[PDB]
Amino acid sequence: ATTLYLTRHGETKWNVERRMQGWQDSPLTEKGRQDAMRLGKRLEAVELAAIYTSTSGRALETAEIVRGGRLIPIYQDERLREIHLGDWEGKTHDEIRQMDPIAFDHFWQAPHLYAPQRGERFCDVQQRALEAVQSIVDRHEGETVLIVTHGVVLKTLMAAFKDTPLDHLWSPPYMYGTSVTIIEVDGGTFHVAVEGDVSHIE
Repeated sequence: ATTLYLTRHGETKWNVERRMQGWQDSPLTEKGRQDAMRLGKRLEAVELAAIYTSTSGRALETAEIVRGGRLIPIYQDERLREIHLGDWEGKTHDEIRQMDPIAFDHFWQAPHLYAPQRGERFCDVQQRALEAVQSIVDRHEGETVLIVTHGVVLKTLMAAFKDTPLDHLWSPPYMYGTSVTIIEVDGGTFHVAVEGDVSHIE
């Protein structure tokens, strides 16, 4: 019996610059900080036992803003990093379409067909993120915790919980930054209680 609050960091410079991030990082934008503040307010009542995020700076910032001085430990897990995009990182979409037009199309249109030479495949992400989630519920029996991660990780996770095949990874709902998704873990099973709720952000 564990309650998992899930979300992804807000807007970053590269986000608005439409540059792909992955393992490279970039600071939050003013808007990204406001979104986190607002999410931090919505969770002021939830009795969080802890917070897990990736080792990425943009995720850590969001977590610190959300914790806002509350006595809560923040743990960083590599298994929650965004998909490693290899050669695509730090490059814009237009720039990428110039290099690997097909792979780029598969990425968004046929995820299950995405097979980069050095980057990470979607199932690689889903698998390690699942481990993280499992180790997290293992360490928090009878507790509620928050997980701040990234777009893709969040999506592969939702897919595992919804039992959706990876080819339908990008299916709705869209997962906004700092959106709230709640997963209830009873008897070892994952129940999607709330998905992508974006009130507070409005």
